[PDB]
Amino acid sequence: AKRTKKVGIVGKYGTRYGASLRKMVKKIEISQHAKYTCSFCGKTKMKRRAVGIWHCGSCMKTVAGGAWTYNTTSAVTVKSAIRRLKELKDQ
Amino acid sequence: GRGAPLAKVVFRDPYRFKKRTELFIAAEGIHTGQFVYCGKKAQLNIGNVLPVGTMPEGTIVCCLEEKPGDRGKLARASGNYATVISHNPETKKTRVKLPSGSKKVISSANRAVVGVVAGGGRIDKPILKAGRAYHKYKAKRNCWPRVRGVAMNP
Amino acid sequence: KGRHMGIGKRKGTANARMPEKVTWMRRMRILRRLLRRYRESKKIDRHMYHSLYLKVKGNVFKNKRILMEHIHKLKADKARKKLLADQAEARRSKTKEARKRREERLQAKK
Amino acid sequence: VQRLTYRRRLSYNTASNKTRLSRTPGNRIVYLYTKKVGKAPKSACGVCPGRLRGVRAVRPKVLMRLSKTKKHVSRAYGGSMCAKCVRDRIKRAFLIEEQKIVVKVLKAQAQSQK
Amino acid sequence: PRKIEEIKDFLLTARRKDAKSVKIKKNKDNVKFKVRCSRYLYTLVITDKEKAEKLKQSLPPGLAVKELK
RNA sequence: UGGUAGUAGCAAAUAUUCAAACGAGAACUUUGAAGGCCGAAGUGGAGAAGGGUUCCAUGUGAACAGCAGUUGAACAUGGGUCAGUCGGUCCUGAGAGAUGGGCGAGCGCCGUUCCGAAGGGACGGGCGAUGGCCUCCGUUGCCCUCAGCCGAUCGAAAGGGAGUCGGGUUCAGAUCCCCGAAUCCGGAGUGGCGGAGAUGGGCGCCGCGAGGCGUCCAGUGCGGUAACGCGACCGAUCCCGGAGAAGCCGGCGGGAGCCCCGGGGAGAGUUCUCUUUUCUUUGUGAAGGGCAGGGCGCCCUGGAAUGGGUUCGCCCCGAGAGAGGGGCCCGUGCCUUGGAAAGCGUCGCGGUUCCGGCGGCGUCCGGUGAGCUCUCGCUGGCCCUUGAAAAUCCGGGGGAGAGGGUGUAAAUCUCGCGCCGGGCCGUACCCAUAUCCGCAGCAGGUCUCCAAGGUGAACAGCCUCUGGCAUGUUGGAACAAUGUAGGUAAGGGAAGUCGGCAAGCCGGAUCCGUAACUUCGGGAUAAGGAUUGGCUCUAAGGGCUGGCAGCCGACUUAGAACUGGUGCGGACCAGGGGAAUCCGACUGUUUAAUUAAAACAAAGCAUCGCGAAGGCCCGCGGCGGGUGUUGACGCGAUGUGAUUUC
RNA sequence: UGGGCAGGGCGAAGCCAGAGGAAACUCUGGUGGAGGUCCGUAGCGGUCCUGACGUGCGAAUCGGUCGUCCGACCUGGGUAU
Ligand SMILES: [Mg+2]
Ligand SMILES: [Mg+2]
Ligand SMILES: [Mg+2]
Ligand SMILES: [Mg+2]
Ligand SMILES: [Mg+2]
Ligand SMILES: [Mg+2]
Ligand SMILES: [Mg+2]
Ligand SMILES: [Mg+2]
Ligand SMILES: [Mg+2]
Ligand SMILES: [Mg+2]
Ligand SMILES: [Mg+2]
Ligand SMILES: [Mg+2]
Ligand SMILES: [Mg+2]
Ligand SMILES: [Mg+2]
Ligand SMILES: [Mg+2]
Ligand SMILES: [Mg+2]
Ligand SMILES: [Mg+2]
Ligand SMILES: [Mg+2]
Ligand SMILES: [Mg+2]
Ligand SMILES: [Mg+2]
Ligand SMILES: [Mg+2]
Ligand SMILES: [Mg+2]
Ligand SMILES: [Mg+2]
Ligand SMILES: [Mg+2]
Ligand SMILES: [Mg+2]
Ligand SMILES: [Mg+2]
Ligand SMILES: [Mg+2]
Ligand SMILES: [Mg+2]
Ligand SMILES: [Mg+2]
Ligand SMILES: [Mg+2]
Ligand SMILES: [Mg+2]
Ligand SMILES: [Mg+2]
Ligand SMILES: [Mg+2]
Ligand SMILES: [Mg+2]
Ligand SMILES: [Mg+2]
Ligand SMILES: [Mg+2]
Ligand SMILES: [Mg+2]
Ligand SMILES: [Mg+2]
Ligand SMILES: [Mg+2]
Ligand SMILES: [Zn+2]
Ligand SMILES: [Zn+2]
Repeated sequence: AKRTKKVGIVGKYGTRYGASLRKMVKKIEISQHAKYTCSFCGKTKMKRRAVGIWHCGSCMKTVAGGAWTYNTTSAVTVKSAIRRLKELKDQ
Repeated sequence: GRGAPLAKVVFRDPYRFKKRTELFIAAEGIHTGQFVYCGKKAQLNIGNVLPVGTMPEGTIVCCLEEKPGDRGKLARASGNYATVISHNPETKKTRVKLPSGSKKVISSANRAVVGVVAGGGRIDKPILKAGRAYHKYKAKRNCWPRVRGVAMNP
Repeated sequence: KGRHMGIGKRKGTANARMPEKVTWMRRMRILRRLLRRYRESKKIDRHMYHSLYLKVKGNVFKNKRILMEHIHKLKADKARKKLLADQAEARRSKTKEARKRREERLQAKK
Repeated sequence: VQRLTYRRRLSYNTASNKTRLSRTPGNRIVYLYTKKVGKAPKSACGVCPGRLRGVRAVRPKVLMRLSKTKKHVSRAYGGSMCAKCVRDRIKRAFLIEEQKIVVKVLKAQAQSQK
Repeated sequence: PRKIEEIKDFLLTARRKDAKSVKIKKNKDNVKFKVRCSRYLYTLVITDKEKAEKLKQSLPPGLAVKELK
């Protein structure tokens, strides 16, 4: 029984804050609350302990990441760029 | 009261039998149990902090040190980073493009943590109500309920 | 005995008088304990127990007697289906062993 | 129904001022103040959230009166580190040294070829 | 307090210097011997009546014996 | 000092009546009876702040308690507060504040680690002196050697903080006094004792053997595959770790206390009729030992799809799931020591009195509950909020060192006992419609703990139990107007009035139904309907034992019949509704004492400054200070104000 | 640095079962209790009667009716300006 049709987790805010604000917060709330797959254990048990801090339920390993996502586009792009820079510099 | 996470890294003191503990600005991609190398000879990867004079141009660093021995004062906010554009072996100075858009010349002996500061994208999520704002600013300082000047008396 | 409990002498909602969550958890406990009693007595196998456990969680059977009657009819139809399969498999084995014996008899001749 | 009062001048339901009900031999319900529940010591591994076993979980200052055998366990790093991390450290300490020996042997072969 | 289950250990406890007094309490279906020491009031619980009076006769003479009731 | 004037008034919170006693005198004191209230968020019982003798007994009724008083919180006489365990004392939080330093004409100010020679300590070794059986050790005096710390010091009677409970006793004090059981800390030449470190193996011999002599060797424990256990089981400077030490909220389960039901007893109420009836009571401390009961992100065997285990929800599983076997923590629950001696309820004797007086008995068996409170445990949700330090204690890595050469063994013991001590300050009472602050016995204000039965969703309102009180600074006699506080009113239904001000209407629950619009979440209890009592039935919703049988236990929902003067959420509790305009998104805050709003604020939006020798700002002064434990996703300075369009 | 906040209404994510479909996925019945959510006590505040009083209980109180009542919530003590 699909309870709503457009609003999802953001429905807890009721008829407040405006539609555009609610739809903009909804995607980030989904991202920050959905559990992700840990790259160290494989279990989908990554939860946002605090702002920018992600924790593994089973691995019990803490990973610094984005405020609302496990890893941002800037972070992964920088990581790839630094890896290539190290390869180019050290041959 | 800080938008960026901290990482407690423990080193072994080379001059006496003890384990020093320090707090660095966390760069996303780092995790507990990871070996972080600090020094001139440390290789270029996310997490390590090495002087600017060694890293090549175009690199991305955080917790930039304004002066040699300053312990890091530049580019240490969530999601912010500094790009190294060019070097100058004579006078040992390197130009760095700060996140505000200005480029500053910096001595090539101070260190910088490689990578971007974790916790980025915080501004993307809109604060939704006075409750979020009140809790955001109560931790930092009493500056939130700003009354506009025109509403005041002369 | 049922007196002094009509619609007139009720000021709270039916949820307040008897919470839905408590009624649901009473039913869940009763059905699940009945299911594991059947499982430990071997009246049902592990796979049927799991499927019934999920279907109970899905709010299919409202009463214990309805649940056990559903179990009884499932066991009856499954047992007959097993009987038909066993007869067919036995007949197939008879045919296969018959041709194998004929083949080995011909080989013994040759 | 017997209603009872505090037996101390502290009249606030703070953490330290927590009581329980006990019936006296005089057929009377009297408040009895109970110490805060102790916790078992945590391992030094830093990864395992389960508290150590075999150690009395009492208030920290109570450990003075306890005997030695009731505070630790008969193991290396016993009473301050779980056996899981202990055996992992033992295996890691052995393996790292073995690889260091292998590396030194490879360096010796490299110098011999050099 | 402590409950002594044997008899010879109770005799040693009674003969100990710390024993200031011993009292005998005989109730229905049980006889108790309470010996007061500096820290503990040890109690011996028995049901054999003739063995109990044998015990009270074998008590050391230097201990203050006090029958109850 | 007069008129006012013997006037205004002595009207907030339902209420008193009768008989007796003391007394000279009684609507007001006391007793007894009756009728009432507060109704367990109290008019009850106890605290913190505050007050300081208001607490207790006797006497007086001069003055006060707005009447009076035989009464007092009034007056005069004398008492009353007993602690190693209850707190302060100890630690530190936000902060405050000296020394160094700097400034200042100057009293002094800034500053709290900064422009400091900031250690009065020590394992151990050496020199020298003293005492005791000068053995060995202790106190030292000197030297070598080792040593980080974060700043002297203050800062909580709600933060951390080891350790006392039960009964009894007074006119007034009881975790303090008496009795009985304990516990923590400190101390110790000869350790006061026991136990551990412990006493074994090899060889040569004697003896029939058991067993006994002489040589070497080992001996800072032992057990189980394991979680780990056993009664101890050496150990420094150093290092690491833990506990102390953590937010709010939801659900669930376990355990206590209270409540409920069926009984046995004991004592009281009714008995014109009935009621194997109704009301009270029916227990065991702290600290140990044992066993239930919960929790484990603890381990061993073995390895799974045809996927499995499982909660109310979840969740978990080749990084090892189900099935067995174990291990650990809490064990506030039950039994036992304590402990029936004591306590309690009854019946009977005594002291004719002064009595922890003496006596008999009983202090019993059971069952359930989305019941309420407390506590424990598990899990989950929320944060652009992440939810405290220190004192103190413990464990672990290390072997610097010590102990004896085979015994009268030793060094060393966090094991069972033994011996002594624990200093100083507060401890009464009030705690609030009369012990506090408001000029007062002032309807104002003042921080918390304990919370029964019925109705009922309910800690709502009403009635009652335990407990307390006399109607709130007076009584009597009438019931005029005008008032204050409640109502009722034929017919019309806002025609009154600036204005439906006020009053009035609906109102709970169950079964139906619910529009314009919209940001799709709402509007919504929209609007509009019907039923509701009492009694008697029926159907359905489970456990325990041995698709079946028996025995139990609870609350509900639906349906039906009968019936009452159509009364039935019968008291209390308890939303009027709709159609549009303007302003403000909303939640929130605002002129204490005339304006609660359209005002302010807020998330959103848009600008400006600043890369630290910097922007904003403070400061008389200083290498001053706040932002800053900060670095452009930051800080500071502005405007506008949800969303959509511009 | 501590303490405190009855009982109900609406029903967000997440999850289960069934039905439909080629898939994407779509529907129905459940569990779940999130919300600077609603009615409403305690508490906090004071809209209206411009009621009562207005030489008062009171140099700002009293009655009914009232707003909010899980958070920008209320409150004690310590401390700073
Ligand atoms: Mg402010
Ligand atoms: Mg103005
Ligand atoms: Mg529901
Ligand atoms: Mg305290
Ligand atoms: Mg142990
Ligand atoms: Mg008059
Ligand atoms: Mg009056
Ligand atoms: Mg009192
Ligand atoms: Mg008095
Ligand atoms: Mg008078
Ligand atoms: Mg004492
Ligand atoms: Mg100063
Ligand atoms: Mg102090
Ligand atoms: Mg304290
Ligand atoms: Mg008890
Ligand atoms: Mg298993
Ligand atoms: Mg008795
Ligand atoms: Mg060692
Ligand atoms: Mg007192
Ligand atoms: Mg009181
Ligand atoms: Mg006063
Ligand atoms: Mg009256
Ligand atoms: Mg009167
Ligand atoms: Mg009065
Ligand atoms: Mg009329
Ligand atoms: Mg009429
Ligand atoms: Mg008109
Ligand atoms: Mg009105
Ligand atoms: Mg409407
Ligand atoms: Mg218009
Ligand atoms: Mg508004
Ligand atoms: Mg204000
Ligand atoms: Mg005003
Ligand atoms: Mg007003
Ligand atoms: Mg502007
Ligand atoms: Mg609300
Ligand atoms: Mg008025
Ligand atoms: Mg007047
Ligand atoms: Mg509301
Ligand atoms: Zn993982
Ligand atoms: Zn571990």
